[PDB]
Amino acid sequence: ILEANKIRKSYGNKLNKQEVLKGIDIHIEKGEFVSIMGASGSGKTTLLNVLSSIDQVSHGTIHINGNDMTAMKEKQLAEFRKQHLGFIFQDYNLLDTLTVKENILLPLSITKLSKKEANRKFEEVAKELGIYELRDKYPNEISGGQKQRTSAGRAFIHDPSIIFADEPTGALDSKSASDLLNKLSQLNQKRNATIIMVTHDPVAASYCGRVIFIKDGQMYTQLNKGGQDRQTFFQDIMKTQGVL
Amino acid sequence: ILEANKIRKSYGNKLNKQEVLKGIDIHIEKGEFVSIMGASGSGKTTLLNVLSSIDQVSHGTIHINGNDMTAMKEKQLAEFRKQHLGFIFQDYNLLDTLTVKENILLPLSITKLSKKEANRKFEEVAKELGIYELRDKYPNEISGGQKQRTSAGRAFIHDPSIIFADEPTGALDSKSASDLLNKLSQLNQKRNATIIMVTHDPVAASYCGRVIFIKDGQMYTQLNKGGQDRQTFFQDIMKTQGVL
Amino acid sequence: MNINQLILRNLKKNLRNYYLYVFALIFSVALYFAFVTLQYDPAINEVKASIKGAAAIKTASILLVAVVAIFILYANTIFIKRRSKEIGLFQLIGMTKHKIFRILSAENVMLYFGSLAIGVAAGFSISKLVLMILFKIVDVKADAKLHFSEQALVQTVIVFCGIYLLIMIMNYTFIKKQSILSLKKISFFQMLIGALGIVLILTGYYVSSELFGGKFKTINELFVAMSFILGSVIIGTFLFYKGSVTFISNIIRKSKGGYLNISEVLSLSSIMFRMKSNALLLTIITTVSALAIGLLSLAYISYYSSEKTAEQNVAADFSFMNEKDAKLFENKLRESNISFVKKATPVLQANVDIANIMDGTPKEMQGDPGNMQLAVVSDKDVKGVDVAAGEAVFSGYTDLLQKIMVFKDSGVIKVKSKHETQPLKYKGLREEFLVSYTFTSGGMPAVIVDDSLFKQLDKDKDPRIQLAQSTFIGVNVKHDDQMEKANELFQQVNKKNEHLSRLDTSAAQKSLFGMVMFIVGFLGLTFLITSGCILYFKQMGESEDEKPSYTILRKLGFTQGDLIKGIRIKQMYNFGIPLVVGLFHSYFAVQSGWFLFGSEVWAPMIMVMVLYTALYSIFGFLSVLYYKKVIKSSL
Amino acid sequence: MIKAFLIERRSWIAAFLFQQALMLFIAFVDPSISFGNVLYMVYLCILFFIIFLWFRYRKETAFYKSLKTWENNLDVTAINEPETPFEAMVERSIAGQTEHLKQTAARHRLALENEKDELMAWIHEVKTPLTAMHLIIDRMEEKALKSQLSYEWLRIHLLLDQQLHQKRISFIENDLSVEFIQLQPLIFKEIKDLQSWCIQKGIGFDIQLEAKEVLSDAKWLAFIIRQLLTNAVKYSEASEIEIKSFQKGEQTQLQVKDCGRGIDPKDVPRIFDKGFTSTTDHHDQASTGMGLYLAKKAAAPLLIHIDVESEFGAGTVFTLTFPIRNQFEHVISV
Amino acid sequence: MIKAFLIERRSWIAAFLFQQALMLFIAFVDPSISFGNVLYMVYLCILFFIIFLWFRYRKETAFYKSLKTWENNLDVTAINEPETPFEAMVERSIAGQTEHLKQTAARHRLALENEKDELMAWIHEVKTPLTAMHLIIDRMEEKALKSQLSYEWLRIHLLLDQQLHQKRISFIENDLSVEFIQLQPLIFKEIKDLQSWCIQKGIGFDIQLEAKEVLSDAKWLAFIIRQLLTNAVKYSEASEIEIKSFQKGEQTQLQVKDCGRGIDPKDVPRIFDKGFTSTTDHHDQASTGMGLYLAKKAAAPLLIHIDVESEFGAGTVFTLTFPIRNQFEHVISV
Ligand SMILES: CCCCCCCC/C=C\CCCCCCCC(=O)O[C@H](COC(=O)CCCCCCCCCCCCCCC)COP(=O)(O)OCCN
Ligand SMILES: CCCCCCCC/C=C\CCCCCCCC(=O)O[C@H](COC(=O)CCCCCCCCCCCCCCC)COP(=O)(O)OCCN
Ligand SMILES: CCCCCCCC/C=C\CCCCCCCC(=O)O
Ligand SMILES: CCCCCCCCCCCCCCCC(=O)O
Repeated sequence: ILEANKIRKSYGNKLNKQEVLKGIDIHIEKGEFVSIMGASGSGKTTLLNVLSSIDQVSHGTIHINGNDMTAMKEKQLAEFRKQHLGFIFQDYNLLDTLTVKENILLPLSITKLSKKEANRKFEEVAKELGIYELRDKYPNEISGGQKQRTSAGRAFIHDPSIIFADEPTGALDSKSASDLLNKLSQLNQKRNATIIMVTHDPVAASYCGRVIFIKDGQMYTQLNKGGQDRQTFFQDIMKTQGVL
Repeated sequence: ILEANKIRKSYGNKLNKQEVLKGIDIHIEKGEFVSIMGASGSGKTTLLNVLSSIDQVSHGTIHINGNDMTAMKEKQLAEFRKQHLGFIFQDYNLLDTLTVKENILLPLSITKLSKKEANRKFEEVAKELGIYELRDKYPNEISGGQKQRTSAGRAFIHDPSIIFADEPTGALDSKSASDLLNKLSQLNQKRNATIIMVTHDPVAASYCGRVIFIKDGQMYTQLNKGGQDRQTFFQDIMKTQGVL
Repeated sequence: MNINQLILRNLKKNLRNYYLYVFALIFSVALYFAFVTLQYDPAINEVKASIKGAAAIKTASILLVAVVAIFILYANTIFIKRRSKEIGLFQLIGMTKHKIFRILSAENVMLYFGSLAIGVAAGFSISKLVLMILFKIVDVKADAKLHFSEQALVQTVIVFCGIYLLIMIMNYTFIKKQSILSLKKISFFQMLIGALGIVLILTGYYVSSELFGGKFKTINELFVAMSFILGSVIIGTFLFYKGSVTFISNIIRKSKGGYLNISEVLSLSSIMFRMKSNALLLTIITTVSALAIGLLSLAYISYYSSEKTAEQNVAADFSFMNEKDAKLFENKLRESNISFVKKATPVLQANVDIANIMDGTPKEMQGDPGNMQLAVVSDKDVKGVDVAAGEAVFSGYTDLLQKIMVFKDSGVIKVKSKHETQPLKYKGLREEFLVSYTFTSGGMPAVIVDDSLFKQLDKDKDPRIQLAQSTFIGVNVKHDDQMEKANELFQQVNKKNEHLSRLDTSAAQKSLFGMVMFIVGFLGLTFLITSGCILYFKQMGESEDEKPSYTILRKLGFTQGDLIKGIRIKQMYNFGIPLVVGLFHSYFAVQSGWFLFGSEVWAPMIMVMVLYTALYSIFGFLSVLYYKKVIKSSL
Repeated sequence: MIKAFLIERRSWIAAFLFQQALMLFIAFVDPSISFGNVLYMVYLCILFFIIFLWFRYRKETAFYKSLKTWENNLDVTAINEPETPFEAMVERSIAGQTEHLKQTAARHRLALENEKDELMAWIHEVKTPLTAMHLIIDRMEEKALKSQLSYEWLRIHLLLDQQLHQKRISFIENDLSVEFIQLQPLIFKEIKDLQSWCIQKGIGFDIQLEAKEVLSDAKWLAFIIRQLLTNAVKYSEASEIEIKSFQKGEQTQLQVKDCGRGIDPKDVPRIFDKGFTSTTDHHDQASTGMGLYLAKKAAAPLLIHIDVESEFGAGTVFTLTFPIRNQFEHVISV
Repeated sequence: MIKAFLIERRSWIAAFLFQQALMLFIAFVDPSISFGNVLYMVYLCILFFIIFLWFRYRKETAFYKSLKTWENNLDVTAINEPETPFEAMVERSIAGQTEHLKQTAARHRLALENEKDELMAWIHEVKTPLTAMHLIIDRMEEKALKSQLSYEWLRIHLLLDQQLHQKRISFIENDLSVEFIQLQPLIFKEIKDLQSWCIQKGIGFDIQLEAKEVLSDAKWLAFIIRQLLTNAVKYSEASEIEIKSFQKGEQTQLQVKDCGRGIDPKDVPRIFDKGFTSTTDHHDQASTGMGLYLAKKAAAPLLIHIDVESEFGAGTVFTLTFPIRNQFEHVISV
């Protein structure tokens, strides 16, 4: 579903150039829960930015759903960004003058889906992340664990192609993180929707199927898991990290 | 540097009187990063008021750099705080009509020192923090993170001893907050200067070296870290806040 | 660094941001200069009417300076409050308070005095135009000249210096006391208070729609009604801003579910929450705009009907009381080469009773129903109707009477003679007057009786209430021609101003109401400008408080076009509510008592309201620009 | 685009209309100024303003339109001559950019031929010891070792000459000439050059020549002869290569025929492609495959039609259709 | 810039001033209109027009001032955001030109990379027949001709190895590796590579290794020592080379002392320059001279300092000053 071919990007201030991509090439098929991790000073966050449309590419080719966007006009590029490509941010990005239902129905208001269809779709989404009991609650009354699930429920409402999650489980305890990832993985299982996630918590990355170890703009192979127990893959990624 | 002994804040407005402060003892030394975090309604801002001499102190014996602050008039206290302390606010205070360099150099433009060494100090501080390319710009074409970094650098230029600081992360997103905390922790090692943050989110205080918990006053229950990994320590901080 | 360049950069930044403040200062200084110059201009003595002439211009000046002073004081107390951060920072750096006062008060004495110097120099250019505008309305033929009138220069310098002293005193207190170095569900109460506003607004309207009706018919039972209506409507407005906006908006929000557009999230997230914070301001704006529109509309309505009421108060082009004066005027006209159609008609005055014909209430007496004074004329004199015995026909319309005195169809009319009473019946009501108002008392019509009964009425001659002159000698004129020589002949005929002319009773009313309408129009313009500036200066803070919201909304893909498209409707709602409430107040103020003034409405009132709205919408149009400038820089 | 011009000057038309309104108002108020005359003057001035507006638009919207035509058009000089000082700035900016781009292109190409010339110098430096290698090879006695060394010498020597020709074809356009050639001595010398090849592999030759004169450049068709001969030689083994050169019509045809494996019919159209190599036998992988592509590249300017008639399992027949002699009159005349 | 604005809008500032003059002429002869009462209209209109021009000038002459300030030096984004249609057309033109220039630069870079890759393919394709050459050669029994072909093969090998070292030093920067190496196997391999040539020149080797470990890269230091040894040997004839390596303090020091002609003291500091050729002996023309330049440019990442103490007519003492091991702590750890 994703096709990248030697995409270039150099961070510079018009006088000194600091290259950070060094020959990447990634292929993704539909319905895989891929994870990207490795180091701290590497360009994995810049990788996640450049795979989406937020950052313009120096030299390369990007094919999403067959369509091409490397040579694409700005207005239609923003359009394409709007009708696909759900996002999950590090920060909540909730509006405090709207309730939960209003917050996760706001982006759907442009497409003009009447009332019955939009209300039914909100019920269908919010019954499955366990927030249907908070239909009329302002954000500043509920715990920090539930607001991330609200943001995810907002991102999974118009059924896009790719979900570009950026470290969701960053400020949570064990219970909230475990619940959020269990719900996210079940949601991925039920509906065919690829999820691309950049994470640092190895237990969080344990739920994934394919792991890409970006190391200074290099592939450095990629684990593939398979049909094994969660703890076996967890210890495998432990020893792989210990290698680094 | 601060040896607090029975810190009490006077109250008694109209008829109702609340014992927000009932005697608090704090023992710190140079080269620390001690931080205090409590709950809403505990008067943490009142802790800033009693410790930073923003308002009139009521009770408590505190000595600053071996000097007691209860044995001088208002003007002497004012000169002492202006020549011996430093502050960072939650909302950055930058005059729109000036430049970044002039903003950072304004506090030193009243004592009438030589221009050369002042320029040297600004060069050093800007090079260390990382805004030196933004030397001849106005604060209306740089993002919030750069403005908060400028405000942080303003309090590091007049050679202070203790950097009091409110929560320098309330109005910032995740990346900028992480970058600012990283830079402050890095700068704490280069020169000896005690920072006593007063935050509300455990993420900011997880970078510290000591945590002090208060719920209505004398409660202590302080943590120590010692040899943690900043992740187990973060989970321990937040779980201890939750159980309390 | 050096202080001076900091001061100068601050002054440029202020001058760019507040340009409506400077425009209002220049406009106000210009108008004060113009009125004080026009007060001392000797040609102001040509305006002849009951009002003293140049004693109304002084009242206009006194009233104008109060509005200007209030606007200035309030604007500066808004301005200072937005510099609390900078005061706190300068106090924290170490520099004292008598060093901050000399920074933030040495860049207003430049802006204020520069605009004051521009205002005097641009008030010398407009005075002749103002004077000619005045002369055109009152219809005088004179010459306007361009002169400086160095009294108005002094009288402006002194006034605006005093107001500036007051501003400095008000700033010092805020700087001194701010030395601290300090860097949602509706309830039951806000439901009762919300309904009480709507209930109290309409009670005033309903009591107003009766007023001069079947009740309150007493000289001392009227002030109570007026006080009740004013108090009710004002209190209803104030409580309508503090609670009835929240009520309606809350209903509208919690009747849509959660499916909101961007227009509604931009509108209803601020109209519910910040409109209530300004309730002692929008109240004043709405009520005072209502006063301006209503007073101007009434003054204008009393201006067209001057010619009609002058033609009605005197039936003929000249009305005469003495035979010798009439004969000498006719002798003068004889060599005037003007043929005058003289007619005469005796008048008999008696009393009757038509209390049966009243369809209203017995409280509408206006005197004794059986002993009220009327004027009786013969049928041979009237050349338009030929009544018979036992029939009476009323003459004239007198629009005031139709709204107070209600007349039914034919009944029985009793004539109270000395020893007899011949019953008659009411046939119909005419519309053309026959007798000047001196004979027919206030506005009582004239009856028509048969000549046969006239031969008995003139034989009776009840000598109890008869007037001094029971004759209507009144001279007419030839076709429409040069009548000014005839008029001046008339004024040289009479030296005791005891003779009435059609051309002179239609000039005093025109002059008086033209002067009133001129003054009221200029004060209304000044208030419009100042109110627009004040309402503009608060949207600035409202916009800067929603800067974070724009940033968050722009990470979800929304582009600047949609944000500005929502801001347009938000500004429409923010600027249209006070105007609509004011327009409703003004319409219900004009319609209650227009008949007391003239006989024409909906011609003047529509154009007055259109002018007000068209000149008021500019300030609403000018705020979307500031919202755009804020939106762009919140990436 | 009239809408664009009108939205350009929407601030001057408003000023003119405000002037008209003020001039009428101050005339209506006065009792000395007659209203009718001023009204008539306004009527006759609003009519002339329309004509002025039309003329100004027609003159004014041309320079920007021309450059907007140029923004994607092939020609570059389509921009008009600026007249007003607000067009000199735009012209100067665009002139600066269009000079800078050409400077950059010139510098890049210059560096290119610089590195190519360095490569050629190194290549000739490499050539000289191989002439030394030939003198040493010619100074040997043992038959088998000398034969093997000569075989390998021929392999590396044909490879280096192939590289020489494929870098000279980069500027072939600057090295064009026409000369008369004798074919039999050159053919005999080339056959004697490959003596070790035929001694080791036992390849025979049948000579049947009817045409002797051709009209083209010496070196270029000479290397064409080498490349075709080497192709046939490497694609044949232990076969009598029957060379047939006859004047078929007015065009000389160097029809070479061999009794070797030939070329597969599916790959016959693809022999002239760039980098094409035969996959039937593993011995053809050592061949670069550039020879046929460069031969096709250098044959088109010389009007030599390479008619290929290759049969798999029997041999490959290359028909070198030389250009007509009369067709060179235009080239010689010009 | 006031002059530019007053000359650009030449006709609009006269299309207004014609009307005041027309009114002041029609109000001079017609008796129904006065003069001192039309001077007022003229005065008010002039005031409005003057203020309108002042407020128009600043808003109109801003984009072009920005364009002039940017020019073509730097800050390509310095131009202000367009507001009017004509500015939008200019902005589209500028953006199109810049985009086209970027495309041309990228295509030039890709073409250069393709050329370098093709050169890589060719050099490998000519390296392999050299291995075939070696395997075929290593079978004879003669001595003099064997040695002859041997060292000419060796010089071909060294020139090809030089071109390979050039291509790899084109991107050496991304192939750093620091670890302990044993100098004795490297020296033995270098001597073995020169066994036949040293025997021909009759120069022995005296190896004394007091130091054991060095901390640098293998291949670049190996080739540097290789070319230094070749230069030293070709500076000598039938002389014994004194190779002494001793651990002077904390650093390894390799001294190669020879008894040949040496280097002139004036030319001792100038041996590392570009394109140095010795005209004293005609046999020195075979030396490329670029090997020393590439060795000295590749010594900077290796931090190895080359010390030379050569006297003409006495010999050359090539000394290598290996950096201290402690100096590599800031490199290996970071
Ligand atoms: C009775 C006598 C009546 C006379 C009335 C005439 C008074 C009107 C005159 C002058 C207004 C004085 C205050 C405005 C001048 C200050 C504005 C200024 O200088 O700011 C400059 C820009 O000015 C502006 O932004 C405002 C542009 C409009 C000018 C003011 C318009 C005046 C009339 C509009 C008011 C409408 C209300 C009318 C209601 C009836 C600098 O801004 P910049 O963003 O830095 O751009 C720089 C260009 N590269
Ligand atoms: C609250 C509403 C705010 C509106 C403010 C608009 C201007 C306020 C000023 C003056 C009020 C004028 C009264 C309204 C209309 C009066 C109607 C009237 O007088 O009738 C006729 C109208 O003629 C006039 O009086 C001219 C009235 C023009 C009023 C001035 C309008 C613009 C005022 C702006 C001047 C000051 C600002 C200076 C800035 C450049 C006169 O009699 P006639 O039927 O033409 O016959 C004469 C001989 N044949
Ligand atoms: C009450 C009358 C108001 C008009 C006053 C006339 C005096 C001239 C005032 C200045 C005009 C300045 C407007 C120029 C800004 C841009 C013009 C536009 O966009 O239309
Ligand atoms: C009676 C005539 C009324 C005329 C009303 C319009 C006056 C001109 C309005 C334009 C001036 C302000 C627009 C630009 C301001 C800005 O962008 O800063």
